[PDB]
Amino acid sequence: LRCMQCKTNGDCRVEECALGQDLCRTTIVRLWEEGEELELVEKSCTHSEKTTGLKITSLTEVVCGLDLCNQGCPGSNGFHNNDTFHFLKCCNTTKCNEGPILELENLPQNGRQCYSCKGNSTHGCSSEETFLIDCRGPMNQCLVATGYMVRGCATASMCQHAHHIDVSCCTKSGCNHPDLD
Amino acid sequence: SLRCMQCKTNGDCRVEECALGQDLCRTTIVRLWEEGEELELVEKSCTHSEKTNRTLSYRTGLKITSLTEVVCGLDLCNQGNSPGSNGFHNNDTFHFLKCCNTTKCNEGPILELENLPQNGRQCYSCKGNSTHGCSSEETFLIDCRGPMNQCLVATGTYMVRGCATASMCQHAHIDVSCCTKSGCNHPDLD
Ligand SMILES: *[C@@H]1O[C@H](CO)[C@@H](O)[C@H](O)[C@H]1NC(C)=O
Ligand SMILES: *[C@@H]1O[C@H](CO)[C@@H](O)[C@H](O)[C@H]1NC(C)=O
Ligand SMILES: *[C@@H]1O[C@H](CO)[C@@H](O)[C@H](O)[C@H]1NC(C)=O
Repeated sequence: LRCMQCKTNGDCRVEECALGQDLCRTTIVRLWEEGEELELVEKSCTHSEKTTGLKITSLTEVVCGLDLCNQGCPGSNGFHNNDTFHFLKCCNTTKCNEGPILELENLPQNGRQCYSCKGNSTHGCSSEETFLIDCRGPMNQCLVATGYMVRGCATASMCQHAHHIDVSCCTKSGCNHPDLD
Repeated sequence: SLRCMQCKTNGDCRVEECALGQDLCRTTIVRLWEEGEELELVEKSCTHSEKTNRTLSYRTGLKITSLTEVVCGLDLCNQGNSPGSNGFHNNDTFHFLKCCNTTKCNEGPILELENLPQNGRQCYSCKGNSTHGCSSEETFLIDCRGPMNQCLVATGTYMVRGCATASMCQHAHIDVSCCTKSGCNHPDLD
């Protein structure tokens, strides 16, 4: 028996089916969501045989203001600083949250304010380069991490272990002031 | 200031406060028709008419695709871990690599090993190591398929034999030797 074996962007063949493959199949998968319509059609040989993972998505964003400066589980946790933003979402595929992740500049701010800095203790996260920022979105705790030092806004999910490479979190505005670590 | 519907594919569909300089709302519909594929994307956003040519024009990259395939005949043996094209296809494993300039690109497919036709050449096959994996008890003759019509040997400071495309044979160097007539990569011919 010979069937059309054709994927989109795969090998499209006239195929001699294997012994025990007594059927030709054509399948049409259609998908409708907001601002997307997709139709795939595959053909192949098949046989009547009688007889769950997790998804992880991550956004990382860096902003800058100078000229041409951009050149070169079931839970979510993010950290968003004032220069860089990192969010990580993880779901069980049976019941998954496909809601999008918004970049830093689109998150509404939450009212929290935290100090922000990056780099080594003495330079980069001195209290000369450390400045207060408004937190945005779900990152409503103030975070310090050291292992080098980073400060910013964080979600509670990112504060709960706090282990090496250690993190400290606190729930009140300004609480990550540099000589309070 | 201006506010537009901002909607992406699989993304954040918002009502957006546009930037001061953004005087336009954009709606964009991209449609794609290929053999056995139809796609429609709709993205809405804020935009601005930027006048003449934007500074220091544009760029054009390279697209590179690689297929790697392993077969086995044993029971649940695929459990897990446990500007041109060149391929090598062995008897167990197949690796092909295609490279194109996006302006003139060959979107032709890469076919798995079992669907490529035999080309008539036959070469020896083994991988891994002299004592184990490329003994001449573990070295077998195989029919080559598709564009892989050369017999290849390679070794490094590990050894593999198989069928190879001329693209994979045109220089040595971790050393490679190729030959064009059947059986010529026999271990007693190195
Ligand atoms: C996902 O959730 C279902 C119940 O909702 C459970 O039976 C299944 O084992 C879960 N899978 C994973 C990978 O957590
Ligand atoms: C691609 O090829 C065209 C001519 O075929 C050439 O003008 C162009 O510069 C090439 N681009 C790259 C990135 O190689
Ligand atoms: C070949 O067998 C294993 C690798 O599969 C390795 O331990 C062994 O040392 C190799 N033989 C020689 C002579 O290196």
